[PDB]
Order: sequence, then C-alpha cells, then structure tokens
Amino acid sequence: EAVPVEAYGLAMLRGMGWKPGEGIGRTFNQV
Amino acid sequence: GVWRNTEDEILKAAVMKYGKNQWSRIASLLHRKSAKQCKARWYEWLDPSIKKTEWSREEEEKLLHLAKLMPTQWRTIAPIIGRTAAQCLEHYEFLLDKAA
Amino acid sequence: LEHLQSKYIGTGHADTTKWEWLVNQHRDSYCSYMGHFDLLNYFAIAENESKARVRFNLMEKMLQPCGPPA
Amino acid sequence: EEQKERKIMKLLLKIKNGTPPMRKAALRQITDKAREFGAGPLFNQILPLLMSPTLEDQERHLLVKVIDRILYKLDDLVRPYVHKILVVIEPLLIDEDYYARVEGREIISNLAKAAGLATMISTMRPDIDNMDEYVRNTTARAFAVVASALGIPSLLPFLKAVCKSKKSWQARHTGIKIVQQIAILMGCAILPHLRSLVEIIEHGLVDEQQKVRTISALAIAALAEAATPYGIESFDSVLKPLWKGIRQHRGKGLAAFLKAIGYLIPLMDAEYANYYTREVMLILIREFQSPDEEMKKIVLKVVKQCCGTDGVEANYIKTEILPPFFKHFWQHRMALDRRNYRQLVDTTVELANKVGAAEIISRIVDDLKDEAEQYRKMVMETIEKIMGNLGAADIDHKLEEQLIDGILYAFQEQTTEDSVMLNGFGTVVNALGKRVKPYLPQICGTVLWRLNNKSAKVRQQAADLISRTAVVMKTCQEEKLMGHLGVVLYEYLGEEYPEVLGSILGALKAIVNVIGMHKMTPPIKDLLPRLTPILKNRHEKVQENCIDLVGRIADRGAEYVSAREWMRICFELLELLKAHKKAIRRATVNTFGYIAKAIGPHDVLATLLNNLKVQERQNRVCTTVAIAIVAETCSPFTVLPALMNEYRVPELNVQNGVLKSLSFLFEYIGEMGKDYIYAVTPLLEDALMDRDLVHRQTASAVVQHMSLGVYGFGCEDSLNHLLNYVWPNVFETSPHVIQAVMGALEGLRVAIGPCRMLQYCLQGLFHPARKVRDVYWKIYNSIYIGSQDALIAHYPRIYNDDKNTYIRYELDYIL
Amino acid sequence: NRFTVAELKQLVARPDVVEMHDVTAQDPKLLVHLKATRNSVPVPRHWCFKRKYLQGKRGIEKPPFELPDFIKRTGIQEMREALQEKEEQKTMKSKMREKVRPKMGKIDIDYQKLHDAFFKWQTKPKLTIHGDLYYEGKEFETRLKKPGDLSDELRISLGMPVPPPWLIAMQRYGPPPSYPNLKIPGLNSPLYGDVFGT
Amino acid sequence: SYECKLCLTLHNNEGSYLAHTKHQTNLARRAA
Amino acid sequence: SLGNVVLLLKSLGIHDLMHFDFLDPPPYETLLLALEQLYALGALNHLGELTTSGRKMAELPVDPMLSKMILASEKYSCSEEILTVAAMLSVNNSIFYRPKDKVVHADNARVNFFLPGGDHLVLLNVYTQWAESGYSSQWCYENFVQFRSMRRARDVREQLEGLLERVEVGLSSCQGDYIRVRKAITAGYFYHTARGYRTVKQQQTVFIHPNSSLFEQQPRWLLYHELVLTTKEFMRQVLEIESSWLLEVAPHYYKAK
Amino acid sequence: KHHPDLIFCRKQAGVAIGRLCEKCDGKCVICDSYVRPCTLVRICDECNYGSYQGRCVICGGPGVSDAYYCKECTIQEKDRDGCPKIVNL
RNA sequence: AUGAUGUCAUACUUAUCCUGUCCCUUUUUUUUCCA
Ligand SMILES: [Zn+2]
Ligand SMILES: [Zn+2]
Ligand SMILES: [Zn+2]
Ligand SMILES: [Zn+2]
Repeated sequence: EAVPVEAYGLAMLRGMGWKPGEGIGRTFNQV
Repeated sequence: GVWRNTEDEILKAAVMKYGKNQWSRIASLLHRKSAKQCKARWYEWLDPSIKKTEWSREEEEKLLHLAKLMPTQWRTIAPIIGRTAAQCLEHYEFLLDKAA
Repeated sequence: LEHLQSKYIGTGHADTTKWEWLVNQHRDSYCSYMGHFDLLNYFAIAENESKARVRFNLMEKMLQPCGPPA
Repeated sequence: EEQKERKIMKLLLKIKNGTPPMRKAALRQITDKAREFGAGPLFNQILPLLMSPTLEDQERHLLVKVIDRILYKLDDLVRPYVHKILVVIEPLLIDEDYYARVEGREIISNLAKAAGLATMISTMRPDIDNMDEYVRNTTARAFAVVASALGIPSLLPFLKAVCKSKKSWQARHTGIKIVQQIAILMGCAILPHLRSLVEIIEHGLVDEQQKVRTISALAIAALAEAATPYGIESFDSVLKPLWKGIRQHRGKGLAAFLKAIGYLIPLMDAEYANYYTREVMLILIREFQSPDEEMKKIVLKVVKQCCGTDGVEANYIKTEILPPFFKHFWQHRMALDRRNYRQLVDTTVELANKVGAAEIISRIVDDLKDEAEQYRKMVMETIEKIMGNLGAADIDHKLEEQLIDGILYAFQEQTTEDSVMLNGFGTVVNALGKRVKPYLPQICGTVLWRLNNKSAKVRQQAADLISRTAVVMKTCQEEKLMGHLGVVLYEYLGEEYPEVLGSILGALKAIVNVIGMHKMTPPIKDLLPRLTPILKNRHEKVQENCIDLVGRIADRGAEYVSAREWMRICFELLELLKAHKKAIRRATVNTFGYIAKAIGPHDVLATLLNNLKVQERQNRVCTTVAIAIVAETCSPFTVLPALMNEYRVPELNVQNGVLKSLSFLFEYIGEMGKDYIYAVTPLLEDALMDRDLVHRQTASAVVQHMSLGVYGFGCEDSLNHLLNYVWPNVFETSPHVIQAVMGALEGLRVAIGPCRMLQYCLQGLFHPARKVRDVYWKIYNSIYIGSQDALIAHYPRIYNDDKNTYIRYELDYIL
Repeated sequence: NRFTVAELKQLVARPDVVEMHDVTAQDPKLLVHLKATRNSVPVPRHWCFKRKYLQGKRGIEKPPFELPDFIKRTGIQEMREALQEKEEQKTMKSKMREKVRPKMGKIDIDYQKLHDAFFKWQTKPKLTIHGDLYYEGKEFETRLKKPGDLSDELRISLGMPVPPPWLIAMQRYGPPPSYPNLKIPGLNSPLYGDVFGT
Repeated sequence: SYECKLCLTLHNNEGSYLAHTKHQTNLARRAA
Repeated sequence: SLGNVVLLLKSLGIHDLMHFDFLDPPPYETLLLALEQLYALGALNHLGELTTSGRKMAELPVDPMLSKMILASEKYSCSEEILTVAAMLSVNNSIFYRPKDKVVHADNARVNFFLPGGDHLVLLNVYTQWAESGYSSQWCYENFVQFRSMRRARDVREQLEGLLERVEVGLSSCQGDYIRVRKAITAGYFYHTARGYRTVKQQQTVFIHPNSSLFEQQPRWLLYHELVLTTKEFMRQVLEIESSWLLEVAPHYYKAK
Repeated sequence: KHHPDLIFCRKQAGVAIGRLCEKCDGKCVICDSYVRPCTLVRICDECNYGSYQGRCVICGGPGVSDAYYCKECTIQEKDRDGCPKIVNL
C-alpha cells in the first residue's frame, strides 16, 4: 500500500551485497 | 447516395427553371450527382404530386386487398392507390407489424 | 512560449507585482548605468568621485534596489 | 531517528512532487542539515532511490544533484559508506549508455573528491586480483575513474606497487588495464606522467604471460595515442624489445605488438622510423596472408599509420610494400566485407596521397574490368576519391586510354542504380579535362548506342551520362559533336516514358547551359515550340526538368521567341502552378518573373489577376508570389495601380490575394518600399477595418513586412497610423490572426521603436482584467526580450513611494 | 479590501482617469498613476462587450474602395472596368480560344505616367495621431466642426455671406446653455472659413 | 456574401440562403 | 520476467528470494518489479508476506496477473465468462489461422467473431460458438481456428473448473452483462494500462497491432495483456474501458486521472 | 508555413555549422522565407555530434547545403535566439 | 441584440503535406452408483 514497504527489501539487498551474475551485461572493446 | 437539403433546393429550382424532360442540364448544376439520380430523386421524394398525408381507411383497405391479390408487385400496386411504391411498402410493413 | 523567455531578465507574468517590476526596472537601470561608459561618466564626473568609486557605489545600489521589498 | 527519516521522505516528496523552486529549497534544507541527518539514512534513502528502475531522466539528474550536494556537504562523513556506494556505482561505472556512464563518472568523481583515495584503494585491492574478467574490468574502470578524478601522482606509486607485485598475474593485468583505461580517459593530461607510466609498464611489457604482454602492448598503444606527439623518447625503452617481440610473438599478442608499433612509429626520429619500417615490413608482408579479420584491420591501420609517418621515403614504399599489398589486399573477398572495404579505400587514398596516385591507378585499372559488381564499385569509388584528392596530371596516355576503356566497361555493366559511379565518371572525366578529346567520339558512340536499348533504365542512365559529361564536352569547344548530340536528343524528345524524358530534358538543359544560345543546334526558335506541349505533362520529374529548361531559356535567350508564344507559356504555367512539389511551383514563379522581364509586365499581370480571382482552391498563394516576383523584377510602380484597382472587386477572395501579394512584394523589395508606403497606407487602413479576420490577418502580415522592410528611413508616422488600427485587433482568439498580430507587433516594435510600444503597454500591464493584462504582459515581455537595453531610457518617470525609492538621482546629475 | 471611487479620486490628481471597475484591481493607485500620463492609450472597448471586435454588423452595405488621386489620374480603372465588362460577356469557348491565341497590347499606355504618379505626383496622405484607437464607430463623428460655428452648407442654405440671419438673435441671446464653454468668434470672442467659432 | 436581414444571418453558399426559408419565426419577431 | 514463479517460490515458504541458490542469480530489478506487482496485486502484506488470498493466488497454476480474474470473480459475478477468457489467454500457440494465400476468407472468418469491447469478448464468443456445436473439428476448420491450441484452452478451462472448490468460487454467470465482464477484467488488469499513444506509467509510446480487433476505431481508454516488441512497440489483446471503474480497483496505484 | 509544436533546442550556440537537405532547400530556418540569406546557422551541441552528422536542421533528410537565416529575422537579430534544429517533442 | 451548445454541411487560413507499421521456444496434483 505505502511506499517504503517496497523499499525495505531493496535496503536489505543494498546492505547485503551485489553479485555480478545478476543483471550481467556484456560489453567489451568499447571506445 | 445521400441528399442534402441544399441539393434538394437546387434540384427544385432547376426543375422549376428547366422543366421536366431535361435532366443532364439539371445535373450540370449539381456537383457529384447524375441525371438518373436527379430524376429518381424528383420522382421519388420531391415531386409535389406525392401525397404526403396519412392513410385513410379506404386507402389501407385497398392496400391490404391489392397486396393480397398481387404479391410483392409494388410498381403495379402503387399507381392504383395513388401513393409511391416505397410509401405503400413501408405502410404495408407497418400494418403487418401492427397486426402482429 | 518558452521557459527561458519567462526566465529572461526583465520578464514577467500576469500576476507580476508592481514592487517586483519596479525593482527589476531599477536593477536594469543600474546595470545600464554600469555598462555604459558615457552614462557612468555623466553620473560620475558631475560629482567629485572616481570612476571605480562610482562603479562600487552602483554595485552597492544594485543590492540596495532589493533593499526594502514588500 | 524516526522524525529525521520522516523529514527525509518529506524532502523527497517535496523534491519529487513540488515545484523546482520548492525542490531547490528542499535541496538547500537537506544540504543545510546534511551533517545533522548524517550519511547513514541519506545513503539508505538514496541507494534504493538510485537502484529504482522507475526513475525518469530528470529524476536521476536530480538524484545526481542531491548526491553531489550531500557529498560536498559531508566530505569525509561517508567514510564507512564507501563500500556500499562503490557497489551501487560499479554497475553505473560499467554503463553502456553515454549519459549513464557520464553520471557514473560524476558519481565516482564525487566519491573520490569526498571520501579519499586510500579507502577506495583498500576497497579495490581485494577486487584487483579477482578471477573473473568482468569483475576485473569493472574494478579497472572504477580505479581508472578514481585515478582520473584524484590525479595521476595520487595513486601512481600505488599503481606501480600493484604492477610490480608478483603475487598474481591477474592483478598485474588489472593494473595494466587501469593504466590503459586511465590513459584513455585522460588523453593529453597524461603527458607529464608519460615517462613515469612508461617506466611502470616497462616491467609488464616483457612479461612471459600472453595476456599480460597483450594488455601491456595495448596500454603502450593507448599511451602513444593519448600523448600525441610528446614523449617520443620516454617510450624508447620499449622501442628495443617490442621490435624484437614482433619477431617473437604470434597470434593476438603479435597483433597487439603490431598495433603498438603502428602507434609508436609516427613520433620517432626519421632514421629510427626508417629502420623500424624496414624491420616491421617483413612481418607485415607475412601478415598480409593472415585470414583473421581483426588482424587484417590492425595491419591496415598500421599501414595507414606508416604511410602517414613522414620520412618513410617514396621509392622504398613503392618497391617494398605495394606489390604484395596489391596482390593480397585487392581481391573479391576484401571487397565483400563492408567496413574492411571502406578501410581499404581510405588506406589506398592515404597511400596514393603519400606516394603518388599514378602507380595505384596503373595497378588498379584492370579491376574496373572485373565481373564482380561490388568489387568494381569499390575500385571506381577509390579511383574517384584518388582523382578528386590528387588530380589527373600524372596520368600517362596509355594509362588514360586504359582508364577510359575501364570506365566505359564499368558503365556498360551497371545492373543497379549506381549513381555514385555516375558521379565518379563525372569526377574522372572532369579531372582529365582537355585530354579526353581523342576519346570523345568513342564515348559518344557508346552512349548513342545504349540510347536505343529496350530497357528504360539504360536510356535514362545514358541521358544522365550526357548530362554529366556536357561540361567536359564543352571544355574542348568541340561544338560539332555537342550539336549532333543536341540534334539526337531533339529527336529523342518524343519519348513516352517519364523518367527517360526527364533525363533527356536535364541533358538538354546541361547542353544549353554549356554551349549558349547562338551556337545551339537545333535553334531556340525550333526548340521552345517543341518544349511547349511537354509542359502539359503530369509527371513530376518531366515538369521539374522542363520548367528548369524553360527558365534557363527565358532568363538567358528570350530574344528568339515572340510574345504570343510566351503568353501561351504563361497560360500553361497557370495550370502548372497546381502541382505538388514546392520546387516546381518556385521555379514556375521564377519563370513568370523571367517572362515578365522579357516581354513586359502588363498582360502577364492581367493573366495572373484573372487567375487569382478565378481559382478558389488550394493554390493561388503562389499566384500572389508570382505577382510579387513580377513586380519586384519589373519596377513596382508599373504594377501597383492594377493591383490597387483589383481590391475593388467584391469577389471575397481576390482581396486577400491582393493583400498577400502586397506582403510578399514588400518582403521581396525590402528598403525600396518607402516610395509606396504612402500609396498602400489607405488600402491597409481600409483592410484592417473589415469584418473578416482574414483581411485583418493578412493586413497584419503587410504591416509586419512593411515595417521590417524600410526600417531606418523615417516612415514611422504611417507605421504608427497603421498601428492605431492593428492594436485594437489584439483581442482576437483565432491562432493564425493572433500570430499575425504578434508578428506585426514585433515588426512595429523594431521599426517605430520600443518607446511607443511601452507607451501602448504601460496603461494595460496593470489592467484589472486577467486576460487583458495577460495579453498585455505577453506583448510587454516580448518587447522587453527584444529591447532590454533600450527600455531603461524609455522607462516612465515615476516618483519615489513609501515602499522604496524610485526616482534615480544619477539621471539628475549634470556635469 | 478595496476602497471606493471617492478615495481613488482623492488620492489621484486625475479623477477623470479613474475607471468604474479600476477599484477592484490589485494596484488601483498604480493603474491610476499610469493612466494619468500624457502618452497613454485606453483599453479597447471589446473587453467589456460580449460581441467580438467588428463582428456584429451582419446587415449593412459599404462602398468598395476609394482610390487615391494619382492612381485615378493614371486612369487604370476605366480600361480595367472595360476589360472586365468585355470578359464578362465572353463565353468559355472564347476563353480557351483566347487562351490558345492571346491578344496583347490591351492597355499598353507607357511607363512614364506611372513613374510620375509614383514619384512626381506622390502626395502624403492624412495620418491620425499616435494616441488614436479605432473602434466600432470612429468614422462618423468627424466634428473634432467646432461648436458655436455654423456649417458651410447651413450658411449657404440660409444665405450667410462670408452675416447669418439668426446670428443677431444668437448674439442677443448670449451663449447657449448646452455648450457654455463654446465660444463663437465674431460675436462673443472677437473665424477663418466656415469655422467661425470654437 | 449573402445576408438575411430578416434573420440577420450570413451565408457561405447560395444554397445556404436557399435553405433559409427558422426564418418564419424570425420574420414574425422582426415584424414588430 | 519471473512474475509467475515468484509466487510459486513464496508459496513454498522461501523468503530469501534474492539470496536463493541458483546456477546463476536472476537480476534484482526483475525481482523488484515482480514484488512491486505482487504488492499491487492482492497477495502481499505490508511485510512482504503471503496472505490467504495469496494462497488462493497460488492454488491454481496460471499467471497471477491472469489469476486475479478468479478473485475478481464473485465481486462482479460472471465467473464462467472470465474463466473461458482466461482459458483463451492461457494458450501457448496463437489462435486463428492465417495461411499463405487465402487471406480474405480467413480475415472474414476473424471479422465474423468481432464484438465491441476488445478481443477478450471475441475469444469468449469463439468458445461460446464452439459450444453447442458438438466441439467439432469441422467447425474450427470452417472458421479458420486451430484445432490444436483451443482444445488446450478447453482442457485449461476444464482444469480451472475443477480447481474451483479449493478457491471456493461458485459457477457464476450474468448472460449479457459484458460490462461486468470487462469490469472484472479491469479488476484483474490494472497494471497493464496505456493511453495517449503512450504508457500512462512508463511513458513509452505504443502502436496498435494489425491483428487486433481494434486496429481501426482507436479508443478513449484501453488496457492490454502483453507488450511484445518486434518492429513497433505493439498492442496485444486490447480491451475497451472508460477509466471510470479504473479508480474503483487498486486505489493505491491509481491517482490523478 | 509553421506549426505550433516543435520547439527547437533553446540552447547556447557553438561552432557547429547547420546543414540543409534539398527537399526544404533555400528556406529560412525561423520564418520559412526565401529572401536574402545573410547569416549562417549555428547548431549548438550534439545535434551535430554523433549519428546526426551533416543532417537537416529541418525535417530530417540528408543535408546537402548550408542553412541560413534571412535578413528579416536578423533585423531583430533572432539568429542569436539559439539552435534552430527541430527536436520532435 | 449578438453568450454557450452540438461531427450537420459550406466557405476560409498556415508558400502545411501528396506519406508508414502482422510472435522463437514452451512448463505447472490429489475423492460414489444398483436383481
Ligand atoms: Zn431569414
Ligand atoms: Zn529538410
Ligand atoms: Zn527568416
Ligand atoms: Zn541544438
């Protein structure tokens, strides 16, 4: 219903960490 | 195939100017109209001899009688009763809907 | 219209205050007196003051135009 | 705690829902209490907001602004929060989008300027030796952004200690990637640190690992490209082993060493560049046979860099590099690729500019006779670019005959619409100039043979070749062949296909433009009556080319044609005015002006006035444009009585045409209208008092163009008199008439001056009505935008009141 | 919240410049001060009208145009009307016959007459003042004909030489009560042309 | 332009005035 | 997207969805949008916990954004009609046959099933006319309907009719109130709305699919089912709404027109 | 010949040079006239940079000729108003 | 006495413009019947 009940999971994920396999984008030999 | 009231007034003025038997001369004035369309529009709706009244008892009795005699021949039936074919067909359908 | 046209110097609106328009006119007059050499010489050499002293007085008077708002 | 967080979301909703002044006030209140709130709840409210996918571009720009303001107000207060901000910003630093990577670089710059380099260095030290290449590349990009923000000597001994560390070669590879990405981000800023970075990377340049030596060669090439042209000797310590390493490396490391050699070659000494070119030329002759596409691209880039390198001689290149380069790099497999063909073409143009285009032209003349269409197109494009770059001075006679035969066979086999090949044909023969005179009857015979073909496209291409080559046919003044071509095209004028007929008309227009009227066989008196029924055609290309030819004739050679035929042309041009392309109508108006300049402006004006009163359709504005062009070309005192008397016709559309023609006339004549302002003043005064909004709108356009025309000529009395009728019409609600009113007000403020506009707006800027004062404020805002400087002297004299002092004492000072 | 018209008349030096609805403005004193200057113009009257500007005529007739004197001295209107009357009697068969076979030399007068009418015979027209504002009328009250002065048609009709027969009764009756500020020259203020008063 | 003075109505076309024959009620209103 | 199986993982007691073991982790934005949708749907608490209505959401196995038809049923009645609508929206292969050549007969057979108010009522009409016809393959062949994909729709409708006591929803119908059917669909579809040749939430421009029943006669307010981009940003399974009962359902998501 | 939509950039002009296609060649970039092409067109920013190199400052065709201001727009000096490249918003 | 209101037609304006659009795969439970 409210806003920050959708933000406590994102706050817990920000306090926990982040993995490179999640949301992996491929980019190489850029200029 | 639509007919605006402006075109009806122009057609009435053209019939009162150029008589009856000229139609291409009439259809020269009306844009996007043909002479056959002008003749059909005059003889179907805009002629002053068309009885734009209500049906009498005698007219309805003769219409029901002649529709019983000659079925679905309205171009033959209509000059006998004096109305046009569309008006008498519509009134016969209305009388059958009233009888049902 | 444009956002920068309303954001331009000297711009206004239908609900613009008279004191705000007068303050903008006074600030534009002070900026025109500071920019023009002949106007600053006419308003400076009439009194016994230097040109840079008159420029500093006009810079103080630019802030003084926002002195008594309402 | 809870109240501080509630105030944090209160400032968040005020920023994201309130006005941008209220958002700026909320940002100022947040930055004033940024030390009071702390970096903890600020990070806990910002990094979920930064990770939110629903933010717009203005939302993320405001987020970057709030992060920058909080970082500037916090400085070292986010020292425990370096790791969380780093792991949020590390996908933002690896952003594929340009604006997202710029925002990530700005966030990295804010984190480096706020927290400190040592905390980020200790954070990225376990991430330097990461096993995955993507994590190592993300760490390399983040450390390069931190080194670019904090400067090179802030972490250059630290980077030297990382690259000198023998704990793991992956950390050394990451450090060389840090050096290369920091050099790519810096460019010219790494110029004083070039010797230090070269001494740091000289240990990694001789590394036994293939990937570490490959990234060392890539970093050396990036340092050579970034520090152009300084620091030639600073990389000279890498000049000895890498030239040995090009004799030792194979595969991708050999290509990286060749790229580093090609980036280091144009900066060295000339004897050193000659020795290095002679050393690496054998490896390049080996590498022409390499089937790898990226290796061949690196070889072509190195060849272009060596050709751009000065001091590499001329005969040495043409004796060493060019025959195996032409044997290997010139094949159908090279032309089948897209980017490799363009790179080969650019390299061939650069080599022909470096060492003369005659050798390349003689060695690539047979490839125009090849059966492959794309290969012949690439050879023709390279030949056209070389001829447009250098010229045709070095072409031999047998070489010129081979070029003419090659381009004739190339035009003879043209399956597609190769218009760039047609432009290349025009470029080659125009570069040859007067030397094509022996080859001209062969070209003419082949074109006249292809004009009898079954296909319409062949005849269209042949007439396009005539239109391209008419200028160079007339350079030698061989008028017999060009006259014979004109006679054959006059016979071909009765074609039924429209594209072919338009191409023949364009070729005839080119021939008339390059010959002249007096030596034009068939003559103009026989040509223009043949062109008269062609104007009745309905196709657009035929109409455009034929109206262009008629305009060239009527501008240049109108003396051969009687006035009856010109009036017949004008009566056809009236029907031609109902076309669709605007260029056709513009050229039609220009032909009307040319005919009126030729034969006299009276009967054509009566014809145009009857067309204006007779059309009543979605045209006839061009009739007014033609009337204005006729009057501007033919002394508008001669036209204005008939145009003024045409206003008396009550036919409800000719008056708007008269006023629109007057507006177009004033816009055409400009400053010459001051003789006729007093003539057109009562006509505009009677037009502005009309009931219809069309008359008022078009008269407003008349006032606008007349005010902009004769500005600075003392006609402000009639302009003010017209403004006395224009300014009552400011209450109109239709958009076209109010746009005409706004344009007329702008023109009157330019012409008369801002003082009278300020006098008109001062009594209505403080109007009690909302809409009236809103419109007056719009007009005054436009006047103040146009005349901000001049409104100070034209400001009204208002005395000082109780709110503030108003009467300036500086204006009362007298010297 | 806002004062009446008496306070605005007492505060401002010009009570005639105060409007009927100027008191409901946010700055009535500033509007009265701006309206009292010498070079101001009033609001056009369409802001109070429901009718749009110059829109509700709908039934009147007007003369088409009055050309200036030099254009009529060139005389383009005569053969222009003759050409229009000749073209009005033509048929469309004759119209395309003339279209494929043109006939020039219709007017063919000169270039020097129009050159003289543009330059030598160029006359400066009558232009109104800077503060003039045209409205729905502004074409009928052209007297601003001075009061206290009889017109030329009434002087010619009553046989007044330039001594009207009613001027003796006008002198013996003093000034009229309808226009007390009007001064009649020759009998009350001792008058060029028909304007013998002000 | 065509105008009906009894109705005080402008007409774009000739058939607009030809169809303007409301006009009886406007004529009865303008009769007095 | 993982919107079907986030509810499946939450129904099996797993709360650490972002820290669950996998061969490779799914992106956190997909889980964030799935949890935001399940917040907008009536299945998650204020603490991100499954309700008993969430157990009703996860009982029957079709997608939750489709399974809000069932919880919208008995709030607007008409349960069987939206049940058959969800049966045609649960198919895998495409409905209707558009062969090489023919075209005109297949297009006329498609137009003969058209109803005002989107193609959900068209699919309901297809299942209705397939009923009282013997469920014959000859009817589907004569009307250019695939007899492989809509038998699957019949089996899905049969399975969902069997799974009605576990959700405790009766066999309800209206027989004419298609406004109630579209209101129940709008109660099920509040997140999938776009208007103004533009998304009302994501602000992305939209283009109507030519195979839709409302390719011409462009609407005033419409919802959808899918947003597949192939050449233009397309419009799959549109439906006519008025944005009047749009504020009646999901009031937290919907504000300011 | 204008439209009420299509505000252009309102950005500060730079050293990039405007460019016109042949379909709308010869038009003024502001008032859409054809009289006295006097002042060259500056197109401020990344309107020139990137994929939009040498394109039209009007409709969007491949540009062939230098765009110009007319003398009438530079009478009030509207050429300093900013970038005239059309951004479709 | 001129204001609002309706896709009804006819005039008119902008040197308006002659023009484009049909998805690769595929997976998700439980209960009665006649000599
Ligand atoms: Zn009437
Ligand atoms: Zn263009
Ligand atoms: Zn311009
Ligand atoms: Zn720009």
